[PDB]
Amino acid sequence: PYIADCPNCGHSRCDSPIAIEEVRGDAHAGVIRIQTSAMFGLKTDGVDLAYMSFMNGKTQKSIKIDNLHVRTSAPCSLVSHHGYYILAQCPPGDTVTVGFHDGPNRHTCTVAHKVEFRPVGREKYRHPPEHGVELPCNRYTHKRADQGHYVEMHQPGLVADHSLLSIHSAKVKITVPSGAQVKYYCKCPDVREGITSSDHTTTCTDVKQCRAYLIDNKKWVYNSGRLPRGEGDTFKGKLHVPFVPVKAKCIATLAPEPLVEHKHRTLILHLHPDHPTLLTTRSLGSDANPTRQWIERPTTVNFTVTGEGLEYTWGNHPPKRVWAQ
Amino acid sequence: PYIADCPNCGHSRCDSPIAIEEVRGDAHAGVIRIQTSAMFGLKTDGVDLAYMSFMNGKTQKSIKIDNLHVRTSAPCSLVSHHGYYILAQCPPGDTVTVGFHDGPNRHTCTVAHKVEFRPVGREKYRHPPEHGVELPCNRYTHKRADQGHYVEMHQPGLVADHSLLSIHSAKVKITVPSGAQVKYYCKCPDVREGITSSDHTTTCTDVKQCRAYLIDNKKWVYNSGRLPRGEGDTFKGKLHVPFVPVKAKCIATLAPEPLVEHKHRTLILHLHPDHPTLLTTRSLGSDANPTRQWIERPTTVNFTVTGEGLEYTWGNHPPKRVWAQ
Amino acid sequence: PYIADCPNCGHSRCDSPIAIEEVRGDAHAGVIRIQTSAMFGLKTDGVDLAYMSFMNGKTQKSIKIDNLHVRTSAPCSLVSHHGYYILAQCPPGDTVTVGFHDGPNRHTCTVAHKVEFRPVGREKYRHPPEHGVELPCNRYTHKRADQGHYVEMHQPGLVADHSLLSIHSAKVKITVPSGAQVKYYCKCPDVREGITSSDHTTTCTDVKQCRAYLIDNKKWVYNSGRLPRGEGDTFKGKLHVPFVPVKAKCIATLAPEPLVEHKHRTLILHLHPDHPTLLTTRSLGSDANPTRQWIERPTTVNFTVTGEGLEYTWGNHPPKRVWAQ
Amino acid sequence: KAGSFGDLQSRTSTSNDLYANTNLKLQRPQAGIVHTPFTQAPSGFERWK
Repeated sequence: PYIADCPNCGHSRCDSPIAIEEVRGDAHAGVIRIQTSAMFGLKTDGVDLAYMSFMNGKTQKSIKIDNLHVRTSAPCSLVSHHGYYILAQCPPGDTVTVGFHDGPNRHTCTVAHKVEFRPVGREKYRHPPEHGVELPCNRYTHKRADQGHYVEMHQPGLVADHSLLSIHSAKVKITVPSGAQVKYYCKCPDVREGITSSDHTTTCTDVKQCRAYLIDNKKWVYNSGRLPRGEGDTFKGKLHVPFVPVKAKCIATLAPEPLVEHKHRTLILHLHPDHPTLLTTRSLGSDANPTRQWIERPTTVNFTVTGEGLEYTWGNHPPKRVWAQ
Repeated sequence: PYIADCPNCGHSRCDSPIAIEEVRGDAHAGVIRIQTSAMFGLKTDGVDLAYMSFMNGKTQKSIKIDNLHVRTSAPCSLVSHHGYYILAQCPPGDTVTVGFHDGPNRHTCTVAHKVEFRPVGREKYRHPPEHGVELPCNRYTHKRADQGHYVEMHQPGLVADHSLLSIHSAKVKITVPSGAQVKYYCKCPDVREGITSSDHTTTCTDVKQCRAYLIDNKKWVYNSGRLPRGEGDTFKGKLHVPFVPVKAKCIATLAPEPLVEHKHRTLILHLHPDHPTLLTTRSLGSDANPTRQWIERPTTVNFTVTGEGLEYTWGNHPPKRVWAQ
Repeated sequence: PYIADCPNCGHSRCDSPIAIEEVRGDAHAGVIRIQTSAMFGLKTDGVDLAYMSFMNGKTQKSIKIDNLHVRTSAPCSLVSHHGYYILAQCPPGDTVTVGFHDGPNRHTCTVAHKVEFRPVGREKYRHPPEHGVELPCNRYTHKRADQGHYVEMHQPGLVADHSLLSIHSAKVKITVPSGAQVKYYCKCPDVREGITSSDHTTTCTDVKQCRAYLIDNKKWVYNSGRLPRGEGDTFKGKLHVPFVPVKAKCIATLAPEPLVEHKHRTLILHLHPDHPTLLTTRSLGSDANPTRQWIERPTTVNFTVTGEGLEYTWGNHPPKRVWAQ
Repeated sequence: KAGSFGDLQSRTSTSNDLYANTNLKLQRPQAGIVHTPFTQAPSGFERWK
């Protein structure tokens, strides 16, 4: 579970494990795929997707997911998590605002991202309905058995941990997690690399002038922009994405039927939608003479139909056609 | 407590007991009257409106209301429940989104419905204030002692319950709730009606080709569109509605006073509202020459007042009048 | 912790201790400074800002802050509390809606107030981002060590408490909190001032025709409009405000860079913002010929640049300049 | 003029005296409840921004 710098972490820029990168309000189904720097899913070892492992300290905390909250302008709905990554059904929102509850603390993370949800169709809803026609939307999956893409996930760079740099009663005293690789020296001249167990520091004294580092590359990370490079190498760790964008047919929009009214080679149409509906036509002469107008306000319109025919498209309701001799 | 098919029940179309029908964002007071298919109120038997009976299984669960949530674009405020029906003060919202918390599960239900709250008045607020004039809004009651209308509530049709169709070690085995009427046969030829205690099935074997039905018409239901008809009869069960729309005087709107400025037979009016305010006038000559314009942006306007008089309507603030000789 | 009359206290006008006055959505940083009539902060006596003292009864209740909720159109984020006063990061909202949870009851308070958050800059965002330039916004502090202003806070007037007016088995019986000053008489003729311990009432009998008053001016209050005057005097109690508006440099806005395109003494500019951006220019001739237009929709624009130069202001992005010979 | 720019007009920040044409008009509180209807133009400093 990677940890990075959340931008407006409740107060201001903290370093949250759930630091939000790559917000994708690019689908249609009310859904956003998000990456936390935290890797929830199974535990550290082997069990139960519905548990929760973020970083506390240098360490993980692979425990229950109890009170996740993604949210935006309104509280979102989770869809599924896998890896670093969560899918959640959100409404539109100027921002994105994520957070669980460990239990002692709220411990959330928030971010800017322009979000919208147009459904696919000539109706510009704000939200998916219960009914209407199905038609080919873009949307992310529920599932994990997924390989359609993979993002590079090589090592972490080092990280700071000044909990290490204690004092040896006059000298600044570094320690190690588990024998991990601590990269160490101070502004003064003393040990210059640091690949060690718990060292002391002969020369410097102040904690604030030393290299508290953790080369702990036993587990790779996501290659966040808010990661410091592991300077050594491009280690392996090519790793999939679960939530591929797929060609789901969203349960989708439909605009109320029109009121057809006859006139001489002319369609008066008293019209009354639910939401802004893009109407358009095609006078089937080799003179096309089409028309487009989003209609949200109910409006009686007109169409000079010709002899050979016109067609009529009340939103994603199917196209009509008309003989006006 | 009826159970029907919620349309976007967290994931997708579940069958929630709180399946939302008949959303009514038709009043003014920030209020919506809703019908769940669930009948909260008293328990199964006799006590305490503030308890909570939905259907779990074929069975009720008449327990506490602890964590109801109606919500929309924002979380609503409950007003009162009675029967199948709840009143709740909501803001505007493209949708309506309802849900309690049983305790082990969220178990919510959500729906599309165009909601708005215009207050009555020439001010187009988004929300009721603390002050302003009172005037005759439309609104639903708090109370239950109500008979002003009644909706038909006859029986339920059957329902599926394949928990019944167990296996008699080689044959598919139906049982009964309490001696209820189970309507049974399979694709093969065996018992053809089913009005029985726990039967077996001589002929068919597969659970997936049999009639797991529950004619359990000891308690009527609401006549939801998401109900299957009880084919036998229009049984009795005419049943009231609590939340009648009544002629409450909402605590209501008021727009800031105008800045009256004199000119020669002309009212300059530097004007500065809180919200979009429909201003309008009536030049009291037999030439009416009225004007209408919603004003939300502060605007210095003008009015060619005549000799005999004009009147002036700063929102639902009372109408003024003016001698311009 | 003062108690006043909340306007739409869940149901309607209650008397909440957290009665909201002086909403100030006048800064830029997503923040509002609010005054509850309740004085949270330290306890009654001496400890821990993060505890919670409102009025229950005539009495305080100095306990934990556990589940505060300020909110608007969305749930806000607390920033800090001090005294009667809380700072909280909110989004825009037609209203303001505040409330904690004592534990047995929700016990909230809500109010009307027009809120917005323009960030300082020619970009009209709806929300502060993670990045962009810093520039001089107006904003309130986190802190308490604050004297930049002080509001008058003299005594409370009396308050009603008909829990006092019990019955002495035939006569209406007043009591006292702790020897506090109870101001008493009834419509009938009996004791006419009331500065006493627990009195009886010789003359009247009905609780509903007597003066249940509490002159309990051992602790001053905020001078809310929803306070009854302490008729005696302007007692002392000049008391600071914590949350002064200060000249913080908000982490602030930035609009995506323009696409500069050359023409003959003419800047075509295909342009594509994130949010509505006020663009403007100054043809540096003594003929200024400036232009202003908020741009939210991407637009290819044009500028007849002169010989001597023009300047160009893509939002709060710094001003550009151009030689068009 | 109230609503227009300079509804509040203080010589300086310290100056306790000022000119406040805000058209502040109090109205009676409603239905026997304690509060203070203050009906007022939001400032000509609110607009002007």
